[PDB]
Amino acid sequence: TLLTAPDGTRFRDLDGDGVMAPYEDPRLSERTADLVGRLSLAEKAGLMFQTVIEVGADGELKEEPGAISKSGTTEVVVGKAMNHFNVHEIRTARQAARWSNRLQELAESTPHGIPVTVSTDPRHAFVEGPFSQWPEALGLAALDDVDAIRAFADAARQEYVAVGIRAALHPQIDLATEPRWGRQAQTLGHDADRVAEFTAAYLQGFQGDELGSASVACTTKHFPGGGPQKDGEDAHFPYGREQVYPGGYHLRPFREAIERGTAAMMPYYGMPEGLVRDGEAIEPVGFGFNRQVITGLLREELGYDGVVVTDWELVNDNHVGDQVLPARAWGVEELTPHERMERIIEAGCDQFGGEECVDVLLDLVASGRVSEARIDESVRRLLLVKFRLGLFDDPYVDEDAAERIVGRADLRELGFRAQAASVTVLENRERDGRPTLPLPVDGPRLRVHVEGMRPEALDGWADPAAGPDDADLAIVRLGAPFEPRSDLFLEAWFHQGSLEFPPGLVHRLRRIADRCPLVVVVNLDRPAIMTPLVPFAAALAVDYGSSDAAVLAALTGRIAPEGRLPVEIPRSMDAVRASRTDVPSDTEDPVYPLHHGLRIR
Repeated sequence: TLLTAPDGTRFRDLDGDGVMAPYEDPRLSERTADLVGRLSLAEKAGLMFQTVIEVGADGELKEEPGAISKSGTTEVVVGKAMNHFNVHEIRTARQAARWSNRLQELAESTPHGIPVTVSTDPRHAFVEGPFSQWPEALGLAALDDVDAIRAFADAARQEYVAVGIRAALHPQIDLATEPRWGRQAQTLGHDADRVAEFTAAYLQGFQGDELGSASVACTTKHFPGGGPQKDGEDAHFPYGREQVYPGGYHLRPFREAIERGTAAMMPYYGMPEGLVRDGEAIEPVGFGFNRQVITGLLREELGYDGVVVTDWELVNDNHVGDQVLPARAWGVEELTPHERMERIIEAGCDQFGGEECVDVLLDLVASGRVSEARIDESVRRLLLVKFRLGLFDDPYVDEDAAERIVGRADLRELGFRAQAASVTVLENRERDGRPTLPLPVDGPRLRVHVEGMRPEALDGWADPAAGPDDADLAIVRLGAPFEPRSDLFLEAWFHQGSLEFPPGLVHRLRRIADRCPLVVVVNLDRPAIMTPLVPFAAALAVDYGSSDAAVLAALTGRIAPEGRLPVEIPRSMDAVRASRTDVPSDTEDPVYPLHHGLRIR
């Protein structure tokens, strides 16, 4: 629909007039102002919803309910005037870019062809496609290198933009002050100052200093800080709704994100319990419904005028599977969807995440509950980002370029080096004068008993042992322990509760160590109580979501492990329960303190 105007301009014709209205004019900055004037009420409402969308298996628009999404794409894009979606499973780069182009063409069919903003959750961590593979964010914190964060952000920005992903549901700049929290791995530790520095590098790396045609707009989360979860239980669950502040910091990275112009901001599900800020009691309700936090603090006190999108599904219950996913309507559970949605608008948010109930919003306007003037305030913010990203002018991508950019060998090597070098060594006992690590790359052909790691990963370097008895050493990878739960939906997908290893698992490792030197590598999605392992492991290390090969690269010193603990490892669960969930690494006598890491040679 690229046309040549009577005055000479080349412009995208989005309403089809054959003429170039101002909002369709690329010369202009003010084209939001012009487009707000032309949009129907249903178009304004469509803008204030963002939900999951699925890529068709062969690059086609999914027109049927999927694993997660429930409406057809034409339904949401055309029938509901929606144009913000969080994309899920991507198989190939070509697939994603072709589907993106198809999606953007469909979006032209709307009365004013508002382009689609496709966002995504973090999708580069090896422990969860075609993207470069990295450790989890906590691994970058273990490297404690501002340049590695610049490098990640630019790498991921190149890969996102190649397939038409122009929004990030991140950085996640919550602080991991509560060790039982099952979302620590996606943080950058708990040092508010350090995290704030990473935040500037992250937003600059993804957004630039000004949003443009190669930018990714960031949705910084989870405002005002999701880390201090009461008893470590997470606000995804109706038993984990509360955040508590017994130590009276978490806001500080978000002030940086505001100073840096993060294009959007996501309040957490969390409900603050017993919080007083400057002598003023804070309403005990989910931050998305909390006018004090969104309007008083974020809008007025901090001066933030970017987009505010709720966390996912605050308004309606669901029924995926055959039991009930509850709306995360924490502290307002007794409100109906209409009343929830109204309360979110009143709190000062602009967009409902994980919802597509545009008719509910049109209801409120027709009921007189919400003014079109109020809607215009949010429509203005949402439209701005689309215009500043360049999406009104060129939302299309190159399929062939996409196949070459995404997972490019140099980005894969960056990410693989991050995986290996973020490995953090905790104990490294000395065999006969030689430390256990690095393991011999030369030396003898070793027989290695492996558990938790693929034996195929030894290929070329060592022979798999049938067991500890015929092994020169054992390499055991373990996840951090947790309380296995499955009473509610998603519980099986979270790692919550106690950080202690089962005693029979500890004994089995001890039986291994009685026969051969034992190297334990723990995937530190949470700070496992390492203490019972310390008396018999020949070496103790942690990774933050590293492949078997990257772990082996670190353990042999091929890529030296440079990680230092970005959170402490508590000595016992007793020490955890005695600590304050909002205070960083404040357990007493941690078995490995904050910043601990050993160099190997």
